[PDB]
Amino acid sequence: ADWLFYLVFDYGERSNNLKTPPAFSTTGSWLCRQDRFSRYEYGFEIRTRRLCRQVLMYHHLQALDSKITEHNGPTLVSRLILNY
Amino acid sequence: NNNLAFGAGTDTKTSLQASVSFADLKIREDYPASLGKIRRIKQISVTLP
Amino acid sequence: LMGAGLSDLVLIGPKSVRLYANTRDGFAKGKDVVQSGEITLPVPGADPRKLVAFSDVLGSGQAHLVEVSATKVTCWPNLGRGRF
Repeated sequence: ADWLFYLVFDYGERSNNLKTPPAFSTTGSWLCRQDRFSRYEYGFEIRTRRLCRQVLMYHHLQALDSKITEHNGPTLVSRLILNY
Repeated sequence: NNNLAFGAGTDTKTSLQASVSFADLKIREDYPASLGKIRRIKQISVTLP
Repeated sequence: LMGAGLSDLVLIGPKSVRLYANTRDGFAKGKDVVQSGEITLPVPGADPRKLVAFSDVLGSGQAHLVEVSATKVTCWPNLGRGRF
C-alpha cells in the first residue's frame, strides 16, 4: 500500500512461461534445485536448496496514475527469464 | 559351539561371550594333506575393530 | 579443524576430539571437545574394512570427517573447532 515500485525475485513460485504474465501475489511452493549445497564456515549449516528462476518488476499503477480504482495488485511492467 | 551368549559364572553373567569351533573354521582344508598331518597352533592375536 | 587454512593437531576418539589449534608459531593449549547429541565419530585406523579420512566431500571448503565402506559413505560435517 505504501510503495510505488516492487522488485520481485522468483524462486519457481509462479509460472514463467510466455503465455501469460505472473501475478504480483501468488501462492504455491518454490522449486527445489538438484545441486543443493551447504556451507559450514560460520559454525552451523547454511544450506541452499533453491535458485532464482526469474526476476520481475511491478508498478503500483494505482498509486502512480490518475483515475485508478480496485487496487487489484501491482502490475508487471517487465520480467527476466533465467533458465538453467 | 558357534554362538553368542552371556556367561553363567557367578561374576561373569554380565560378560558377553562369543564362541567358535575350530572344526568349522576349515583351516586344515587350506593346504593339501600331503604336506603333513600335524597342524597345530603356534600363536593367536586378536583384532577388535 | 579451526577452519583457518592451517593444519591443527588433533586426536579423534569416538565421543570427543582433542584439539590443539595452530597459532602459526606453535600450537594453542589443547582443548577437549565433546561431541553433541549421540554423535559418534569414526576413529581412523580402527577398522581395516573401511576408510576413514579428512576430505571435502560436501564442497563446502572444509575437510569433513568421512567414512567409506563397501555399502555406504558417511560424512560428519566439520563445524569448526573440533565440533562435528
